[PDB]
Amino acid sequence: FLGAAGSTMGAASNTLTVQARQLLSGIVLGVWGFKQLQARVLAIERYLEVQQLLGIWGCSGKLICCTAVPWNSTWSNKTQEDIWDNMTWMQWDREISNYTDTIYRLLEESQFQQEINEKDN
Amino acid sequence: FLGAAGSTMGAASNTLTVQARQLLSGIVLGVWGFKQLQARVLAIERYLEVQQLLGIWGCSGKLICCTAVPWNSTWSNKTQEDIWDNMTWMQWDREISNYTDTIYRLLEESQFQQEINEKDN
Amino acid sequence: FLGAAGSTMGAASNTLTVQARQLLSGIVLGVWGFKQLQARVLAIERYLEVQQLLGIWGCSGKLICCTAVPWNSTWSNKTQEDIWDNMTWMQWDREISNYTDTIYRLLEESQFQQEINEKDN
Amino acid sequence: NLWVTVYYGVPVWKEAKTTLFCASDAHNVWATHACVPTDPNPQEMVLENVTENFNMWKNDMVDQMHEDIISLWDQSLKPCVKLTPLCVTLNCTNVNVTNTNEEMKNCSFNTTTEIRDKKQKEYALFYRLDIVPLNSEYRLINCNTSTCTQICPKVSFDPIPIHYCAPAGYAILKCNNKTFNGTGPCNNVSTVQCTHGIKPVVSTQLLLNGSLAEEEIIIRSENLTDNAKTIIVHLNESVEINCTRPNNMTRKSIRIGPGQTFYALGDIIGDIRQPHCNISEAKWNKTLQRVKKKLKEHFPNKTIKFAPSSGGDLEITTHSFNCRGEFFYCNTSKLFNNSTITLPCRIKQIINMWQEVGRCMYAPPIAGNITCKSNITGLLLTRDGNNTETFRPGGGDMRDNWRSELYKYKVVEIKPLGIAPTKCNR
Amino acid sequence: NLWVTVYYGVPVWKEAKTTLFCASDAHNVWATHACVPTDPNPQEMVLENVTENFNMWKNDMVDQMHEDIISLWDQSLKPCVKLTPLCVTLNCTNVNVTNTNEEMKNCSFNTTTEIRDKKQKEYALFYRLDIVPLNSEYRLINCNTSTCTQICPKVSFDPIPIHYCAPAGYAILKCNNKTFNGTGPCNNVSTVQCTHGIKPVVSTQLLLNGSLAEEEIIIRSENLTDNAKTIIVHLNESVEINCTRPNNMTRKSIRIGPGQTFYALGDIIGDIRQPHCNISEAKWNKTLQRVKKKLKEHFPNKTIKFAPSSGGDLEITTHSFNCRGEFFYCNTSKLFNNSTITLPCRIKQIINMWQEVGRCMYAPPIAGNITCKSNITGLLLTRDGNNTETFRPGGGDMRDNWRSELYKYKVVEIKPLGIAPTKCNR
Amino acid sequence: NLWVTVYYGVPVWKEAKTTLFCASDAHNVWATHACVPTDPNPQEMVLENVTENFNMWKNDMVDQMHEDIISLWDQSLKPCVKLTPLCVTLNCTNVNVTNTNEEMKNCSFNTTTEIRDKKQKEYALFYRLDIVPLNSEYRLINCNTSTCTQICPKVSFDPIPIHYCAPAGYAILKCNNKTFNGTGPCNNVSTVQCTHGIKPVVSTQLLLNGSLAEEEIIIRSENLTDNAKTIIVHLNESVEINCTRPNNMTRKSIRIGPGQTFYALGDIIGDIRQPHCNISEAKWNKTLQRVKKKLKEHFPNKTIKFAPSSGGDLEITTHSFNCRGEFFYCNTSKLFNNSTITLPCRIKQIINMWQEVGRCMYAPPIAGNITCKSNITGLLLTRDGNNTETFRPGGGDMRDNWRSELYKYKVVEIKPLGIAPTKCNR
Ligand SMILES: *[C@@H]1O[C@H](CO[C@@H]2O[C@H](CO)[C@@H](O)[C@H](O)[C@H]2NC(C)=O)[C@@H](O)[C@H](O)[C@H]1NC(C)=O
Ligand SMILES: *[C@@H]1O[C@H](CO[C@@H]2O[C@H](CO)[C@@H](O)[C@H](O)[C@H]2NC(C)=O)[C@@H](O)[C@H](O)[C@H]1NC(C)=O
Ligand SMILES: *[C@@H]1O[C@H](CO[C@@H]2O[C@H](CO)[C@@H](O)[C@H](O)[C@H]2NC(C)=O)[C@@H](O)[C@H](O)[C@H]1NC(C)=O
Ligand SMILES: *[C@@H]1O[C@H](CO)[C@@H](O)[C@H](O)[C@H]1NC(C)=O
Ligand SMILES: *[C@@H]1O[C@H](CO)[C@@H](O)[C@H](O)[C@H]1NC(C)=O
Ligand SMILES: *[C@@H]1O[C@H](CO)[C@@H](O)[C@H](O)[C@H]1NC(C)=O
Ligand SMILES: *[C@@H]1O[C@H](CO)[C@@H](O)[C@H](O)[C@H]1NC(C)=O
Ligand SMILES: *[C@@H]1O[C@H](CO)[C@@H](O)[C@H](O)[C@H]1NC(C)=O
Ligand SMILES: *[C@@H]1O[C@H](CO)[C@@H](O)[C@H](O)[C@H]1NC(C)=O
Ligand SMILES: *[C@@H]1O[C@H](CO)[C@@H](O)[C@H](O)[C@H]1NC(C)=O
Ligand SMILES: *[C@@H]1O[C@H](CO)[C@@H](O)[C@H](O)[C@H]1NC(C)=O
Ligand SMILES: *[C@@H]1O[C@H](CO)[C@@H](O)[C@H](O)[C@H]1NC(C)=O
Ligand SMILES: *[C@@H]1O[C@H](CO)[C@@H](O)[C@H](O)[C@H]1NC(C)=O
Ligand SMILES: *[C@@H]1O[C@H](CO)[C@@H](O)[C@H](O)[C@H]1NC(C)=O
Ligand SMILES: *[C@@H]1O[C@H](CO)[C@@H](O)[C@H](O)[C@H]1NC(C)=O
Repeated sequence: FLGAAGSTMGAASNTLTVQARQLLSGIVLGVWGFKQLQARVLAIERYLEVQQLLGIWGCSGKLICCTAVPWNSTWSNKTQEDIWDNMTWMQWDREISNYTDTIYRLLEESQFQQEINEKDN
Repeated sequence: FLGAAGSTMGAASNTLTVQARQLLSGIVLGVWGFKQLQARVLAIERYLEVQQLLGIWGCSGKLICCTAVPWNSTWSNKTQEDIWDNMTWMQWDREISNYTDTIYRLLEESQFQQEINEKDN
Repeated sequence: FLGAAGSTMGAASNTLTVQARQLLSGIVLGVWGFKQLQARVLAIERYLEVQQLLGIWGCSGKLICCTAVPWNSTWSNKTQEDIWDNMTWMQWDREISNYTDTIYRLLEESQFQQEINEKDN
Repeated sequence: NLWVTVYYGVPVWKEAKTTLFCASDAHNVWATHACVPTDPNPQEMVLENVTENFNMWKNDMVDQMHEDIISLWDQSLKPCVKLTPLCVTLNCTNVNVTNTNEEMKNCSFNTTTEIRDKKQKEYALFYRLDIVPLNSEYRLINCNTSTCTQICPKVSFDPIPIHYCAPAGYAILKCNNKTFNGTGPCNNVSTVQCTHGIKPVVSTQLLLNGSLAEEEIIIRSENLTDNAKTIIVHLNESVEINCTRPNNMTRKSIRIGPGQTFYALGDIIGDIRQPHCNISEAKWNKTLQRVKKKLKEHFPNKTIKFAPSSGGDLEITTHSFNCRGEFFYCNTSKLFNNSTITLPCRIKQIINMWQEVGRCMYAPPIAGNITCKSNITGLLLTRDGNNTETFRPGGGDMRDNWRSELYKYKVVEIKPLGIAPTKCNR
Repeated sequence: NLWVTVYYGVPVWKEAKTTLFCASDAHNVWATHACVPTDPNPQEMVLENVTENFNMWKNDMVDQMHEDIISLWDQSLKPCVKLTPLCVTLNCTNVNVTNTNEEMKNCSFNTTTEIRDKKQKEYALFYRLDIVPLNSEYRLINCNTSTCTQICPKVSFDPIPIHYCAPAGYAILKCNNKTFNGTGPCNNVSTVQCTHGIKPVVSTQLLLNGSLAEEEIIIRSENLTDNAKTIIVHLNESVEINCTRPNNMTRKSIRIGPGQTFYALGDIIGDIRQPHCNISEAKWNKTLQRVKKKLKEHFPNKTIKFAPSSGGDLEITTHSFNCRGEFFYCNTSKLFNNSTITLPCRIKQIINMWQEVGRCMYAPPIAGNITCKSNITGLLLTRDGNNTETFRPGGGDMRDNWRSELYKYKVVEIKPLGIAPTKCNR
Repeated sequence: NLWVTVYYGVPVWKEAKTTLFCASDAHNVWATHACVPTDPNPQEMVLENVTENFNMWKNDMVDQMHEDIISLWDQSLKPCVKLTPLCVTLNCTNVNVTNTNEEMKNCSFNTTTEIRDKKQKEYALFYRLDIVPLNSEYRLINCNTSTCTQICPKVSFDPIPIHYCAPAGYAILKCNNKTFNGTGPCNNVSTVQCTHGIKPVVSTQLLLNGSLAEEEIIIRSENLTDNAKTIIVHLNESVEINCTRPNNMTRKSIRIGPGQTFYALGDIIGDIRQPHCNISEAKWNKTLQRVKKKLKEHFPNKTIKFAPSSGGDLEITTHSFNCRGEFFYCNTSKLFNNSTITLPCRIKQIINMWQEVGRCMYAPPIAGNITCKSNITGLLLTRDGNNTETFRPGGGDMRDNWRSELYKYKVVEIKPLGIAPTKCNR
């Protein structure tokens, strides 16, 4: 994990497998037992929270995903080629960090609209 | 969660997203630490049991599901419109409560038959 | 679980549902509470490790799976009909056990190639 | 034809008996610094067109909270200074008096402090409720069955409210019907994650700082025909109570064990008065008239009389409560037979509270001039046994004190997997 | 061409050393109220056409169960009354006698009970196996290395069976071959979730209330050539043993430590007899003949002799066992050299059982007239060193007692992910 | 048009404050047998073209490690022999002397060992730093505020390195810039799972067996303008230090409590010398010149002087450190004003280390002839208050000792869910 973090957005988009893989393990009695027990409960809770966030969107079980919602320009007006070949994921998040919550709400309600459209059967 | 529970079966069939959503969170050192640790282990065990039950049928990862098995009349002979437009979920379960286990066994074996039919490849 | 273990590979290939089913339950305060708590944490960690291994391959949520990679002869040159009708799964593993790690690496990298081939969109 | 179909998350809730976790708002005994902060965000969800059965005085939450507050008190009390060395014979005598108040004694003993060395005389005062004579000669009352540890002054046991939440998959349904009498069905039920208010106030015969009822006065009791089962009564309006200990007392920090400091009464500076509670007699008379009217509503026009306790212990026959550091016991025989009513209250130090075999506690004195202003909001009544019904204040079981607040809460687990028919094939 | 394929749940089981959790059927020391209830539902699954290697006396489950029963005993024994004040000099003398039985002494001491006050004389009886003389003058035997806490009478340490289960992903394979001698391969193996029977009965040289063997008699031993490794022998048929302590003794509830109560022998009402075990001499002779025949089957027609223990401690040289509250030690030299055979048995009180440095226990007396009827089902034999083999009862390591029941259980983890070739493309 | 898209596992790392778990390489106080084995496999991952802000002396890991080593020491020290009986008056006198060395006393007391029986005289030696006179007559220094338990000799408190790892979803970023001064941005940052080296060595004013710096010497300090904040200085090259206690002392195993053994100095066989440290004066002079040059680099050509401690306690004014079983305190006034430099060092026994209220420890003596060879690699400097700056060794806060090793580690949680636009429809 934390591999091409220094590379561009597009370059990072190709090497995301390692972060997905190394999430349930490492890089491969109150003395210490409770410490590792709490650690390994926290690990699975983090993994399951990621799974839940992927599930309530239309990406349950997919490394790559696409949605139906196109975002408004106010969040960012940067050009695509500049976006995917000049900066990294962190500064992109920092630019968006003020808007992450809004998109997740937009994501989840978009799924509800999509499922109900597909629920007509 | 527990939304249209007062509304009809059909009305409840449209507002089932909130119960599915709020299942890994709330409505948004033996002092208390062990208490919340045991609570949050119970939470994930409940969530994983639901996931297992959904997986061993043909509904792994779907809020809406359909099966191939049509149930016998003996469990209920009520008309569809009366079921879905006059009645809630609870005492409907109470009516089926005596037969809940049988359908689960019927569900899982019907699932196995569908795989082995699709496993011919 | 551990059912047709004595039967042939082909016979065992038909009765694998019970092992998949009975993995989150049984066959159906330091006195003992910590003992069962540690046991039921180990159970879910084992189940989640199996889920992760299935997910990072092209078999997320499938009891039966096929892959694109054909293996080399060096691991085994036994005939198919002999393989699937004469021995059991354990001696097969013991024959392959020296190669299990290599195939998993081959499995995961083959999976990545298939995604990037399907990621061209 | 129709086919069965599986829906994930239909609204069905099963029964109770799971585990709840604490939550405290923005030190003390029930560790506030050990619960997750409450996101206050008061949020509920009214369930229109529902009905369900509550069975208040059998609830799980009451038992969990009581068994848990015991595990908090008896775990914060674990590391404090014990008392076994302080049980020698006590050579005491009377204190100086000026007006008719016996009650306090100027005891003296020999304390082991540096081991196999000179032992101080170290006089100290003690109430004549913490002393038994082994016939001049006296001893601590609780040095015959159990040795107990003084509650360290650095921590304070005044109550601040606790919020009992539920983990995922568990919701606490709350009945908002005004006229609800604890058991039976009720409409207009909401769902909650974290309970409201509920301050762990320990009292007897007078619920203090409790949650008011609404509209009218309600009566709660297992079986009105049965006699041994307790009776709880809420109050339409709180009755103000103002209870004072008007003395200025000195705190002798004395040694006993290396790193074992024991705090005893030093001296009383000023006049020797009596501790005494105050109640508005007109307000109490109006409240008593209203409550007896409500109870006669529950009986066939039967005359009802009130009488004090019969023969219990000092923890039962008196309005035992916890003020700012001290433990008061008030003989409430005056209430139950512009002008205030005064209750004479005796203060105790080594108490056996919750009535455990193996537990007591030494309450270090507060430095004088303590007052407690609170609201009487509950009455704990029982009747015993012609054509008349007699009601007496009665405690014993502490659980009822928690039952008066959690009367509108039940815990239910969610059953998200539902099955139903429709026209769907695969 | 063929392609590899992944199957979820093929029957492959890996090795051992995981954690097991208790399960008790419908108080005592090994807390029954602390294990999950067993769904009895006897369910197994025979695995036809399999074979695997068992290595009994290296198993994990034996070590886990022993290390766990230690953590149960030494955790239930945590809150009981200690014994440090009761170690003063004891001025004792002999008890009244009528017939030839020394063995019991009428000791007297000075007990600290109210601290810095008058101390009672408080006579009490003590066996001349709990006493060492520091040369008239005596002391408790275990007040030189370790202080121990009397096992509180409210709890009872009689054994009821425990069921050791396995968590998910772990199955305990059980070998059902009748003639299985602990180690090696065996056919007709079933799989289980929760183990059968296994009562934690602590004994020595005579397994009591144990599981019978089947068909013939089996011999289990690490290496028959080695001498230091123990030997276990099951029994074709149980040999009934009936052991009685025929006295009526009084229990003096005495104080010592405020809130602490110590229970000592008060007096013996009636005749002074000896505690003695009973065995059917004809049945034992037949059993001994059969077992020595079985062992001569294992040796080249070698004459075999039995001899008692050589020089061990009273916990080893004698059939040490636990009756209904008391601890018996029987000199079994009679068995090993219509008519019954009698064993003289001495009863001990402060015992160092499991042979720990830092542990003993005081067993409060039972109120007289105690009997224990049980079945001898196991023999713990060892040999030492011409053309003869001599076998002696021998204990020391307590683990062997658990090994006699769990000889047919191993724990295995499941490997559900299997890989195999077939004609399947994507 | 473009559409938002969700990628699982983009490289974004959030902030800190999670929990870390131990890992030990191939007994002692910080239980090595209680951490998971480290798969050594030195593996990192350099992050090219990145930059981030480190804020060393506010880090989480330092606080977690210190609060955890306290919970290890004060939990391994839980079951050891206490000391309350050994606090009687001590009738002492001087020891025999031959050369000018007071310092050790031949104390004598009365120890309770068999309770209400004869008490031995049981002479024992004690340093005149473990003794306070209650004016011939003396007592243990720490029998006025806290009673402490001797660290049992079977365990050894010499440091072996610990490896602090991170659980899943958490990575410790490590800055590999050579000239890094603790705070600010730095390039060439790698990611790690388990930290390197870091031996928990407790010291003062002289970091011992610590990690060397690289290239030049670095200065770390909260605010160079502030005076109360500590100052840490790494060393370009280690300065060898060789400290010896040249006596042969006897260990009296004495009884105190049934199963309570206390170990006191028995006698000194041979000559009575002084404990002392040795440093290469030429090497130290060169090191001091280089470090003061580095600090004058940080100031506008200001003359800098060194002075010893002002008025602190013996734990602060002296190079307090832990040798092979003993606790040394060295007056380092010589260093700071082919020929070696000698430091006179006094050895203490009952120490209050980490400066807790309620904690001390008795260090049982080692059987003579102890030496410690180590490397000075750090200087803990502070300045107080004309046109001159004066630096003094200064400790007090123990956390700084851990801060000198973990200066290049931060913990970050991974945010695998990323969102970004592309031409993708559904
Ligand atoms: C007891 O009752 C008060 C009543 O509430 C107060 O009412 C007065 C006027 O009736 C109003 O001026 C105050 O703002 C109200 N709130 C107060 C005083 O906090 C309750 O609020 C409390 O439960 C009790 N008052 C106490 C303990 O002082
Ligand atoms: C010791 O052996 C008995 C044998 O089982 C009993 O056998 C008799 C006849 O042989 C039969 O009548 C009883 O019902 C059987 N069961 C009993 C007595 O429980 C075992 O059952 C026990 O392990 C032992 N008997 C004891 C301890 O009384
Ligand atoms: C203090 O410094 C040594 C330096 O490393 C040693 O260097 C010498 C030559 O300079 C070389 O011969 C040794 O192999 C090196 N390693 C040793 C001695 O272990 C550090 O290694 C240690 O931190 C210190 N040496 C001690 C404590 O003996
Ligand atoms: C107790 O106090 C009385 C007061 O008269 C005094 O005479 C006596 O000596 C004191 N001590 C004892 C042991 O009585
Ligand atoms: C306590 O110590 C005093 C010392 O004067 C002694 O006289 C007294 O008897 C001791 N105990 C009593 C009786 O209080
Ligand atoms: C409750 O108080 C209100 C306040 O005015 C009063 O009108 C009503 O009668 C009271 N009811 C009872 C039952 O006390
Ligand atoms: C209680 O009431 C009495 C009335 O006589 C008054 O004198 C006293 O001060 C009151 N106590 C208080 C207000 O604490
Ligand atoms: C012990 O018992 C004997 C019995 O003769 C008695 O004489 C003696 O006084 C008792 N106490 C002592 C200290 O010996
Ligand atoms: C125990 O107390 C008695 C009191 O009569 C005393 O005579 C005896 O010496 C004390 N200790 C002994 C020796 O038993
Ligand atoms: C076991 O007991 C049966 C019962 O009759 C007997 O036939 C058989 O010979 C015995 N075998 C051994 C080895 O004791
Ligand atoms: C043991 O056997 C003997 C035989 O003489 C008998 O007298 C005695 O009562 C027996 N004990 C019992 C049955 O407890
Ligand atoms: C202490 O040691 C001195 C040494 O002269 C001796 O005289 C004295 O008796 C001892 N004990 C006391 C109580 O002083
Ligand atoms: C300790 O015991 C001795 C016994 O000789 C006694 O003389 C002494 O006074 C006691 N305490 C002192 C003063 O050391
Ligand atoms: C560090 O040591 C090297 C070794 O030769 C030396 O060249 C350099 O000047 C030193 N720098 C400092 C700042 O001590
Ligand atoms: C310390 O240095 C002095 C120099 O005079 C030397 O005599 C002594 O032996 C040294 N101590 C050691 C090497 O432990």
